[PDB]
Amino acid sequence: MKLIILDRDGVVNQDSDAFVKSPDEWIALPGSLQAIARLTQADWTVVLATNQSGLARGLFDTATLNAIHDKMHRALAQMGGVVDAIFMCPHGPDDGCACRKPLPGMYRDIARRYDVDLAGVPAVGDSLRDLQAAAQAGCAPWLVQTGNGRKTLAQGGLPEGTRVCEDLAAVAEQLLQEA
Ligand SMILES: [Mg+2]
Ligand SMILES: [Mg+2]
Ligand SMILES: [Zn+2]
Repeated sequence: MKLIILDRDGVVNQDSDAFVKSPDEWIALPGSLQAIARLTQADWTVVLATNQSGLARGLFDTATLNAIHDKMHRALAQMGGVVDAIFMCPHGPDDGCACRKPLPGMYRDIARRYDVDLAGVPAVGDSLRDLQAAAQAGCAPWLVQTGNGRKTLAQGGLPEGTRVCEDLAAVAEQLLQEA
């Protein structure tokens, strides 16, 4: 198999200062859905690992979150792309869970789901906590410049060997060039 793990806000869809709280607030970033479609057609398994503290904060309920992902799924499907699974942390910053990035919980759950070693698995994020979670779990971190990515890059302290791309479309192009 060829696994790739993606953060959601700031990588697939536009981040929001106010949280993404409804389907209308979920807006794909240019090229991101097409990027997923390319990887899908090249036989990659694409999985999300996303912090969704909006649930713990009571900003929206699981029905609404499922509707957001339904919107994503439909948009991707028409392009021939598929997200195989969504791993998500519903907790807030001080809720003491195992799954909130930068903890590696979700990445560990993904490894268990597919029964794989995460060595060399690309994990794409826009925030330092994405890179740290992925690196701790054994992945190869990739940082995009959408979302929080420019700030993350500027602040440094990235895991050694983190690769930097302008957006998810550029990441997919690089993976497929180097295939
Ligand atoms: Mg993000
Ligand atoms: Mg672009
Ligand atoms: Zn959690």
